Amino acid sequence: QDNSRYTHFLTQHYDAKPQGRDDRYCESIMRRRGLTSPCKDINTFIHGNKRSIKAICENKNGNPHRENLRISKSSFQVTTCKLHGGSPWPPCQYRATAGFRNVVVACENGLPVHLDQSIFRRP
Amino acid sequence: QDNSRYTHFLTQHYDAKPQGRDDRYCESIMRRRGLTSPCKDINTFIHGNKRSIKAICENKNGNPHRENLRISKSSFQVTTCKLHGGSPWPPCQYRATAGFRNVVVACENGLPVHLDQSIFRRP
Repeated sequence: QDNSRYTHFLTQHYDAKPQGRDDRYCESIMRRRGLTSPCKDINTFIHGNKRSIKAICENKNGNPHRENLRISKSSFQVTTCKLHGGSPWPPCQYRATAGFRNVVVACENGLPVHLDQSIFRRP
Repeated sequence: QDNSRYTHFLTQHYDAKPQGRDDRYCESIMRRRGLTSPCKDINTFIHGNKRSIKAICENKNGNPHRENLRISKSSFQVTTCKLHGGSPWPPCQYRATAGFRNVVVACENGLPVHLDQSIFRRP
């Protein structure tokens, strides 16, 4: 158990320096990150440095948000990959949306351990 | 003409220190700001200091965004008032949504002169 929740976050939600944040980017990193296991219908990767993600947990770069979450004060480059086919089983075709926005995470012992995906469900 | 576009922005989109950002807040400031003229279906007020809004235009607190817009790097407390009745004519009942997010504006001669409202149309 111990700490393994943060490195799950970093594996599902952090990509430090991506190159083109396109449909093909979504498809290779979703498959490189295990998230095609069944096909995750939507998932967002945060870019930039870990230091800035991790500080959302402190009042340096964090604000309290709803019940038990935190929302960042600074904005992050983000890429949301969306399933675009109706079936959960491979092949997993993903559509990409690059964005720049602040992020809502959950913190545990001063470490991000959950990303709230609802703010990236844009209609 | 001269500068009058920025003070239109500040009049429709800036409220420095609001108290409760509730349904009744939306209704009195929409009516206090002339925006009930016919009832504007949706409008967002930014809070905090003017200095920080105005710097979105520089690369200090700004990033280039889409064709001709800028998006802020820092987040702002925001309150969106939404028309909730189907008629454009008074009485104008508004529903409020408080938020914390970065903002997309248009700049003219280093002054914000347009707020893009589409990012506040959340489904």
